[PDB]
Amino acid sequence: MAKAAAIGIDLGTTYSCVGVFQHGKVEIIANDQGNRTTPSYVAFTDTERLIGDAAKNQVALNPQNTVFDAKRLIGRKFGDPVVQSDMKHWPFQVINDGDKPKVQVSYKGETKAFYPEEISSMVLTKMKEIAEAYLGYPVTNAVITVPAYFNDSQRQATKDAGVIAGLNVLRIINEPTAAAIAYGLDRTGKGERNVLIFDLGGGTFDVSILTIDDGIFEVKATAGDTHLGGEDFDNRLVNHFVEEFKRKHKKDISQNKRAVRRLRTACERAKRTLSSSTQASLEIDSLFEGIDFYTSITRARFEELCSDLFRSTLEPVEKALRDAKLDKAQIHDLVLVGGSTRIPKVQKLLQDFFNGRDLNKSINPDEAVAYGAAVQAAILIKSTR
Ligand SMILES: Nc1ncnc2c1nc(Cl)n2[C@@H]1O[C@H](CO)[C@@H](O)[C@H]1O
Repeated sequence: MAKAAAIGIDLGTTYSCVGVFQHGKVEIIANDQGNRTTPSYVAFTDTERLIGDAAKNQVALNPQNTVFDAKRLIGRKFGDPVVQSDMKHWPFQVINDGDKPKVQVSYKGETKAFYPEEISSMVLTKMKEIAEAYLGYPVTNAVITVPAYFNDSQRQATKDAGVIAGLNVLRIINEPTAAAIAYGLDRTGKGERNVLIFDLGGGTFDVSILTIDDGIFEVKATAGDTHLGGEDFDNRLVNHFVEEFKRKHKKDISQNKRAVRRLRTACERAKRTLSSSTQASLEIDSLFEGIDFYTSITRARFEELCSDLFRSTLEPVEKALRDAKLDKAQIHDLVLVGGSTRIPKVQKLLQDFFNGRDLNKSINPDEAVAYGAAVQAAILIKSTR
């Protein structure tokens, strides 16, 4: 029943996803708001603790007590130059508890501090409760994914997050391995297979090169930009619309925090529309000083605004190929991971770099990692019996 059931969790920097393999198919489980992915946000308020969508929706009104990016802190020391650099950009407080970072917040009127693994365990508890509500019984066995470059301390702290959440962690697997499992790239019989995973998320970009030799996976190279993602494209749309508002009304909205956030969420939505339409419309009632902002943007203008950012994704691909000591023609499969890989210009640039090659993209790229983890979780729980 429950002891023979296992879930696959994609614990992401910005979004998390949960899948289950049953009756020969993977089901990506929708949350109570109908969404197949849940924001990796935890809000601490005057009355409650919010997790996910409800936490992301109140981030504007409560920025000091809304924690996100815990995956950037997990398994790291306070003194780490990565932690020190990132701290300068977060609205929540990060403190030092014996060379270990803790996030300090106000909760139910009291000052409380949390380890990154306690924050990630609250996100994991939510994913577990989403699967339980879908299945009708508690599920405790789980496969949790991590980036391929995570060291032993980061993998251990992720496993500890799973323990705190009440999960029996069957295995911690690399995100590119879960993606290659989703496409069945480990069931191609004999002979070594070279796979490139192109992972463009909300706040991070990762390129991974894997060799699959008779079922066994081997990471040959990892490259990327930890500070490049979908949110940088939204910001380029934001800057354009602020300059367009200035040309039409002779008014600068940039300093008005409410006007910029409403513009930012509308730009995120418009960006997603531009993936399947050649134009998107913004309809913001009373954006600034009672002025409605009713405009449109073509896909051509959006591609111009983000041109330099899209082209920059090809340097880590070249870097990963040189590190792996492989030429383009030696790569058997190209796999797309992350919601931003849906952008037609991103697919066009990657396909042209690989000489007109076909891309593996039939599985929702924001769900491919949870899909593969759910498959691995089923295989692992069966062998356990
Ligand atoms: N259809 C889409 N076209 C463009 N960007 C998309 C799309 N879907 C998502 Cl999600 N994203 C972005 O992916 C990230 C999450 O994986 C977010 O930045 C989201 O906007």
